[PDB]
Amino acid sequence: PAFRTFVASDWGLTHLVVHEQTGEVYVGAVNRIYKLSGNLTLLRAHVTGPVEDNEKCYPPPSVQSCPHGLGSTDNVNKLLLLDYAANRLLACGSASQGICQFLRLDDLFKLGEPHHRKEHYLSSVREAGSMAGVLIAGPPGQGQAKLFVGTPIDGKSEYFPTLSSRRLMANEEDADMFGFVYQDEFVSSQLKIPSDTLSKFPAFDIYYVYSFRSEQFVYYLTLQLDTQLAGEHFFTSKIVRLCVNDPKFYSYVEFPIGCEQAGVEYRLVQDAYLSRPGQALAKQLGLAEDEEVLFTVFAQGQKNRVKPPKESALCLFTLRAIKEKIKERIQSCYRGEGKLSLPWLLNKELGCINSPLQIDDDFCGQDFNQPLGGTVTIEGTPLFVDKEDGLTAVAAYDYQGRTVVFAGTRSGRIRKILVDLANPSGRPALAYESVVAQEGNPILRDLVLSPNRQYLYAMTEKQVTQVPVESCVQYTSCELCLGSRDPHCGWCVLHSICSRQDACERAEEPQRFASDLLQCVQLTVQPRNVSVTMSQVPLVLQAWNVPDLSAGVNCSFEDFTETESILEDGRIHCHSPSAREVAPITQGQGDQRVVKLYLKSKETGKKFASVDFVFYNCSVHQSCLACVNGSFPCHWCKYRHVCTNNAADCAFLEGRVNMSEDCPQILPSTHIYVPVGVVKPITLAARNLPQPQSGQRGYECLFHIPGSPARVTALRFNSSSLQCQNSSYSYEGNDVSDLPVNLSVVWNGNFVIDNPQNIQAHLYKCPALRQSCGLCLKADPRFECGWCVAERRCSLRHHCPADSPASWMHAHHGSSRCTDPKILKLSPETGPRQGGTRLTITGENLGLRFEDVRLGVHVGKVLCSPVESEYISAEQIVCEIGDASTLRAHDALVEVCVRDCSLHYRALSPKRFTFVTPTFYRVSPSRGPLSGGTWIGIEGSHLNAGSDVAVSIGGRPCSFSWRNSREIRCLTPPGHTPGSAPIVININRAQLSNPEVKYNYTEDPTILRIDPEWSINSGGTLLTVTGTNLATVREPRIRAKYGGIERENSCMVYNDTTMVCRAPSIDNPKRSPPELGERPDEIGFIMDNVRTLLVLNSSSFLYYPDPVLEPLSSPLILKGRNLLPPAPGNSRLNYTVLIGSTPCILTVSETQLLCEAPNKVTVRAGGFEFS
Ligand SMILES: *[C@@H]1O[C@H](CO)[C@@H](O[C@@H]2O[C@H](CO)[C@@H](O[C@@H]3O[C@H](CO[C@H]4O[C@H](CO)[C@@H](O)[C@H](O[C@H]5O[C@H](CO)[C@@H](O)[C@H](O)[C@@H]5O)[C@@H]4O)[C@@H](O)[C@H](O[C@H]4O[C@H](CO)[C@@H](O)[C@H](O)[C@@H]4O)[C@@H]3O)[C@H](O)[C@H]2NC(C)=O)[C@H](O)[C@H]1NC(C)=O
Ligand SMILES: *[C@H]1O[C@H](CO)[C@@H](O[C@@H]2O[C@H](CO)[C@@H](O[C@@H]3O[C@H](CO[C@H]4O[C@H](CO)[C@@H](O)[C@H](O[C@H]5O[C@H](CO)[C@@H](O)[C@H](O)[C@@H]5O)[C@@H]4O)[C@@H](O)[C@H](O[C@H]4O[C@H](CO)[C@@H](O)[C@H](O)[C@@H]4O)[C@@H]3O)[C@H](O)[C@H]2NC(C)=O)[C@H](O)[C@H]1NC(C)=O
Ligand SMILES: *[C@@H]1O[C@H](CO)[C@@H](O[C@@H]2O[C@H](CO)[C@@H](O[C@@H]3O[C@H](CO[C@H]4O[C@H](CO)[C@@H](O)[C@H](O)[C@@H]4O)[C@@H](O)[C@H](O[C@H]4O[C@H](CO)[C@@H](O)[C@H](O)[C@@H]4O)[C@@H]3O)[C@H](O)[C@H]2NC(C)=O)[C@H](O)[C@H]1NC(C)=O
Ligand SMILES: *[C@@H]1O[C@H](CO)[C@@H](O[C@@H]2O[C@H](CO)[C@@H](O[C@@H]3O[C@H](CO[C@H]4O[C@H](CO)[C@@H](O)[C@H](O[C@H]5O[C@H](CO)[C@@H](O)[C@H](O)[C@@H]5O)[C@@H]4O)[C@@H](O)[C@H](O)[C@@H]3O)[C@H](O)[C@H]2NC(C)=O)[C@H](O)[C@H]1NC(C)=O
Ligand SMILES: *[C@@H]1O[C@H](CO)[C@@H](O[C@@H]2O[C@H](CO)[C@@H](O[C@@H]3O[C@H](CO)[C@@H](O)[C@H](O[C@H]4O[C@H](CO)[C@@H](O)[C@H](O)[C@@H]4O)[C@@H]3O)[C@H](O)[C@H]2NC(C)=O)[C@H](O)[C@H]1NC(C)=O
Ligand SMILES: *[C@@H]1O[C@H](CO)[C@@H](O[C@@H]2O[C@H](CO)[C@@H](O[C@@H]3O[C@H](CO)[C@@H](O)[C@H](O[C@H]4O[C@H](CO)[C@@H](O)[C@H](O)[C@@H]4O)[C@@H]3O)[C@H](O)[C@H]2NC(C)=O)[C@H](O)[C@H]1NC(C)=O
Ligand SMILES: *[C@@H]1O[C@H](CO)[C@@H](O[C@@H]2O[C@H](CO)[C@@H](O[C@@H]3O[C@H](CO)[C@@H](O)[C@H](O)[C@@H]3O)[C@H](O)[C@H]2NC(C)=O)[C@H](O)[C@H]1NC(C)=O
Ligand SMILES: *[C@@H]1O[C@H](CO)[C@@H](O[C@@H]2O[C@H](CO)[C@@H](O)[C@H](O)[C@H]2NC(C)=O)[C@H](O)[C@H]1NC(C)=O
Ligand SMILES: *[C@@H]1O[C@H](CO)[C@@H](O)[C@H](O)[C@H]1NC(C)=O
Ligand SMILES: *[C@@H]1O[C@H](CO)[C@@H](O)[C@H](O)[C@H]1NC(C)=O
Repeated sequence: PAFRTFVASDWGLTHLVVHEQTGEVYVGAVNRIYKLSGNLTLLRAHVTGPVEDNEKCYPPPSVQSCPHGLGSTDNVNKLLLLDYAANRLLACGSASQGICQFLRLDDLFKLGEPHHRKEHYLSSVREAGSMAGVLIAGPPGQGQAKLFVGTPIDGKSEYFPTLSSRRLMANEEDADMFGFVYQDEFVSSQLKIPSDTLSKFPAFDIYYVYSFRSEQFVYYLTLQLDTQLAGEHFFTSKIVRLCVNDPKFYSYVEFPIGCEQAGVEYRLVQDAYLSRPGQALAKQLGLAEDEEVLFTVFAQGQKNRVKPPKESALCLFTLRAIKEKIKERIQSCYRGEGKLSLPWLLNKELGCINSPLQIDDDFCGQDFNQPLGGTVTIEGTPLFVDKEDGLTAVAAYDYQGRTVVFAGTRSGRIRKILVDLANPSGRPALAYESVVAQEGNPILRDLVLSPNRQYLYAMTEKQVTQVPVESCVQYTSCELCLGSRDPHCGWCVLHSICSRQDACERAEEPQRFASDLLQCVQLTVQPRNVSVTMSQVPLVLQAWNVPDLSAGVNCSFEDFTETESILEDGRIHCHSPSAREVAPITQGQGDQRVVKLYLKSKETGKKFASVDFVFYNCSVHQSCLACVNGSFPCHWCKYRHVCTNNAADCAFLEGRVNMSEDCPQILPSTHIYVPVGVVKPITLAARNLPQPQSGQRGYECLFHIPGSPARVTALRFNSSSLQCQNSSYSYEGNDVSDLPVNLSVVWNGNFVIDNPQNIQAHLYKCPALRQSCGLCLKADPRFECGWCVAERRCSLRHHCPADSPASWMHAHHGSSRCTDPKILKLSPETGPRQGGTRLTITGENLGLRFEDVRLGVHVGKVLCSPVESEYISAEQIVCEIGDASTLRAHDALVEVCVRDCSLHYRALSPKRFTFVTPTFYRVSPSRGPLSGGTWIGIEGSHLNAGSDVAVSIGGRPCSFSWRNSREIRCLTPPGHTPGSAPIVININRAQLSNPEVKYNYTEDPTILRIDPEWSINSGGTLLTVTGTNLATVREPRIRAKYGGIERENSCMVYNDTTMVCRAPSIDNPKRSPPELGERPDEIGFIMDNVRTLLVLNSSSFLYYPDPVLEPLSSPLILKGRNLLPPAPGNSRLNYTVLIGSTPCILTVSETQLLCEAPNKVTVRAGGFEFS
């Protein structure tokens, strides 16, 4: 569905109201007043707006000339009131000292607009909604129609009354309009602001928010100023009341109003709405039918009426309770107690006069003790509190007793609240939230339910929106319908839809309509699971919370089939579809198809109740495991090798599989080892292997080798063992020694027995991977594969001739020395004399255990201790070299003795290991900031030696980058205290020092001045920067943060104090700098780890928008915008206008460039160029 809507094409909207007969919607706006249909189509548009005028002018230009300058200004609709009696609309504007309009009801024809007399003027105030009031009428000939109206005054105390009682004549042209009900030279039916109270408190004013007629009175919810709370402005939200029949204005009352939530004050009215409570809230709030109630909205505190806080609270007042607070206060002043206490009205406090009277609710005020205030602030019952999104508006209504509340939000959202304090629940609960102007257009106070009370017109700054009170049809399921709780919604069982009682046909009958989730349609089928192969199966259906279906019912499995059913007891009996019908469904979905079996009612003809119904298919299972150990009742036939539901369809009795453990499967043994090109049998074990029956062949082993697949026939010895016959196998590659191969055991040609563990045959080759004795004895003792001296190759005893009783050698337990060790290459080629180096030797024919190579390794004379974990047997030794300080040699060859330094069992390295002692002499900055982060370049000799390197400045470690013969480059850590620091480099067990080469911690560079204090949006101009220690940073750069973007640019250092920098581009398509200029969010410099320089607090650097220049003996004149910026001091751009290469002498002006020419033209200023 879509929300019916009226969009405000050009201007903001201010007020909305609904005609109780028609449902036409009238809409007050700035410069416009619209008539709209119930579904928000435009019906008529009145122009009321842009008027040539001025607020300062009294009587507006129409009546008298004003010396103040006039301008086309907007006319804001301040007020809107339906006068049904005189078939019209009072449409009160502003911007003419507040003259009022009369528009005819059905066409908006201006009937009248009185503006001659002073009463025809209402207020200068140009603010929308700060005004309110009520229209009240009697029959024609009797006491005529009156308007009670409050407005702000703006300090124009003597021009306008804030509250007034005014006359509404039947002729709109009649001059008597908006005249006071009773005017006297002593007392008029109006209430003015006293001049003395405006002198004392400068801009006190009364803003009228909401207003309503009740029984015989007229109430107003108001906002006022600090008068006992010159200083600052703080507001107090109050209730006002008058008797309708009090021309003298003596009935005026004024009590402060608000409410508190866990010690948090809410004292600013944003809206209100008088309503009924209906049977529900009335009863447990203790009220009579026609007793009224007032829903309200307050913001937190007493601050900023112009822009209130998010924190907002919906409170409640029963009018009987406000009536009692007023009666209680009057029966109190008529006891003579205290003062009247009304600051803004009576500055000097007059006292309460005692008198004997019958104080009633009918009391309409008397001559003495006059207009009076209120001491005890009236507290309201809180209901719902929003903390992240401020309430703005409210309405409410009676629905079948339960009291529904509507609440606008700053976001453009409406809340639908059941108030349940008087209802059973713990506290009043939100039911639902809805969207109007999602982008964040706030909802306005004027929020009216339609006449039929089916919709709720919700107004924003920019759009009216028809939001339905009931729209239960968005609810798809009984479970969600009654789950939303918004009380209009019930499940109309047989129509399977969610809607109100009056909308569900026959709802009054038993079980036809559901209102509590427990009434939900609940359905079950006895034979939940039915096989594809079955047909017309009898099923029984149990359903609860369903009306009398003696009308008739059909079963529809989905929109595929439909079978007739008959009714007995509390059960429904229908049949499954035919095999002819069932399979059209199940085709494609294979294993099973869960299908939603519905009930189609004969009365409605709509599916309402559902169940999970399963269509299972046994035959499509193509293995025992899937068949039995699946999820369903399926039987496997060992012998036919087919899955089916029927026991009898099996071959015969003793071939039925019902249990998963009884399935034909191959069991594992310890791994199947198969050498290539060797005649071997492969015995297998298994379980429940079938005796092949009539017309059935025997067993075979099929090997799935990509190169060659072998078919070898086998013998089944019993139900538990197999064996493929003597054969040899191969694969073409010689690429991988150990190849695992999928094998399938077949019988009768194509029946493959199940292989759960997925047992494989490993085809291994006596080595196509190992041409070294050490590699063979390295591999599995299982393979039986071993090294054969004479051949110079490696194969089994089987494949190698015994010319000697010990000609074939196998690693017995690894106690097998292996001949002629050889070293290929070793890493680190160089090392420190001190030792500690990890030598990484890689050979081919080494020892097979660690404890023989340990003690064997030596570097010339120097004892080398080998490492266990890092040793890879007969391929690689990792060894730690000892102290070589005492060695005379500079370089020595590496030696391994396998176990004993025997003459055949020794290896010597092809090239030799070199000992050096690295030294360093210079550092390439010798200075750097205390924070660190400096790129250091240590120069020396032999710096690339050994394994590990660690550089320590002041004991603290340097972050290493890269190493060289001649250089070590690392990044400096933070220094503790500024000044000279030791540089310690340790390579393995060698720790080299130099006290002549030190590092000097500085002092951190500083930034003092940037000279020009500005640049343009694209940047690129020269900046003459000054500071200290600038030569100690090799690559400094400028940083600037504009908006959400951060950008950087380069610098060129000259002195320790001077630097030229190219200004950073801030080019943002989101924000452009103004003509006036703008500071960046951040500005600074990136200098290593000195982070205090990244953000400059004191900087006044400005960014102007991207010079503008216009193209095509007398001098050159070049015109354009943005040539000169509004910069502090003298400082301006050094412009140079050039011709091919020759610069000119020019005088620069704000719009023009005065170059001088003797008769390709380029203009330069910093990093800027244009032709
Ligand atoms: C429950 O589930 C079962 C199994 O999943 C469904 O039964 C299948 O029905 C469909 C028909 O729509 C079959 O698919 C078609 O197969 C034919 C050729 O089938 C041949 O190959 C089979 C596969 O090995 C083999 O089983 C067949 O032998 C059977 O039939 C004989 C005689 O009745 C019987 O004695 C045997 O015991 C077997 O039962 C047969 O040799 C093929 O023409 C189709 O392929 C074409 O279309 C596809 C898709 O467009 C396309 O990709 C191809 O290129 C080709 O053009 C098609 O695949 C399927 O074979 C049946 N399954 C089995 C095991 O037989 C069935 O939906 C459900 N059962 C019921 C009762 O509803
Ligand atoms: C290290 O190197 C840096 C930059 O490389 C040096 O900074 C500059 O030094 C030179 C001298 O070596 C100075 O140039 C001289 O300027 C004067 C006239 O100054 C006027 O013109 C300037 C250039 O347009 C302008 O910036 C000046 O504005 C400054 O002063 C105002 C007001 O006091 C101040 O508010 C600003 O902040 C500016 O700082 C000013 O209007 C000129 O007379 C010199 O000419 C002489 O020298 C040349 C060459 O030797 C010779 O040929 C002539 O005959 C003549 O005798 C010269 O052009 C420049 O002022 C320095 N820049 C700054 C920003 O101060 C820096 O001095 C070196 N540092 C160290 C520690 O050694
Ligand atoms: C289903 O059918 C399967 C397969 O047909 C049977 O499995 C066989 O079980 C028997 C036990 O009866 C196993 O027989 C044993 O074989 C050993 C032979 O290994 C040697 O083979 C060759 C040639 O002799 C040598 O070169 C090689 O070096 C091996 O050493 C014998 O050593 C065993 O004999 C020992 O046990 C018996 C009985 O206790 C004693 O009498 C002997 O003195 C001796 O101690 C033994 O005979 C045979 O390996 C299995 N077959 C296969 C093919 O592997 C199942 O028994 C049967 N299952 C059921 C439930 O009925
Ligand atoms: C497929 O659909 C069928 C619909 O028929 C579902 O079957 C029902 O499954 C549930 C459990 O999953 C059973 O509920 C249990 O009942 C137990 C008591 O069982 C006895 O009483 C049964 C009814 O009175 C009776 O059917 C049953 O006899 C069965 O066993 C006999 C011996 O094996 C066999 O010969 C008969 O044919 C028959 O099948 C017992 O005497 C109780 O102890 C449990 O706590 C539980 O409540 C239903 O009884 C099943 N209904 C039937 C008619 O058997 C089935 O769930 C669906 N399959 C899947 C996978 O979802
Ligand atoms: C102005 O607003 C009015 C209402 O304020 C509105 O006119 C109404 O439209 C509704 C439908 O939106 C109509 O209600 C129909 O009543 C007839 C019986 O006479 C039914 O046959 C209709 O049922 C149909 O629609 C159902 C729901 O979509 C279907 O389930 C069903 O199969 C039928 O097709 C329906 O209930 C109604 O005619 C008027 N209301 C009145 C009082 O006449 C309209 O949307 C707005 N018009 C304009 C010009 O802006
Ligand atoms: C509840 O269930 C009952 C019984 O299960 C079911 O009755 C069905 O009624 C339809 C008529 O609506 C029957 O279909 C007819 O059968 C004749 C042959 O005898 C066909 O030639 C007709 O089919 C034509 O029309 C179809 C629909 O327009 C087309 O799809 C088709 O191409 C043909 O032109 C005709 O429809 C049907 O035989 C019975 N069902 C059975 C199982 O016999 C009924 O739907 C349900 N009852 C109610 C009141 O809804
Ligand atoms: C040797 O056998 C192995 C294992 O049987 C084969 O590898 C894998 O085979 C399995 C079948 O069990 C495949 O798994 C499948 O996964 C999908 C997941 O979407 C699932 O839907 C299927 O039901 C099935 O279980 C798997 O794809 C396959 N592996 C690869 C990488 O394809 C292997 O194919 C055999 N080797 C050769 C050379 O054929
Ligand atoms: C066959 O069914 C068995 C028994 O139900 C399944 O056994 C599972 O085995 C794993 C071990 O791999 C256990 O951790 C699970 O707890 C077992 N599951 C259950 C439910 O008992 C097995 O998954 C099924 N196998 C196949 C191939 O379908
Ligand atoms: C072949 O297998 C048979 C039976 O297992 C056995 O007697 C014979 O030793 C095997 N022959 C060869 C050459 O391996
Ligand atoms: C270290 O640097 C500081 C600040 O630049 C300097 O004053 C001091 O002389 C330097 N120390 C040495 C030993 O040169």
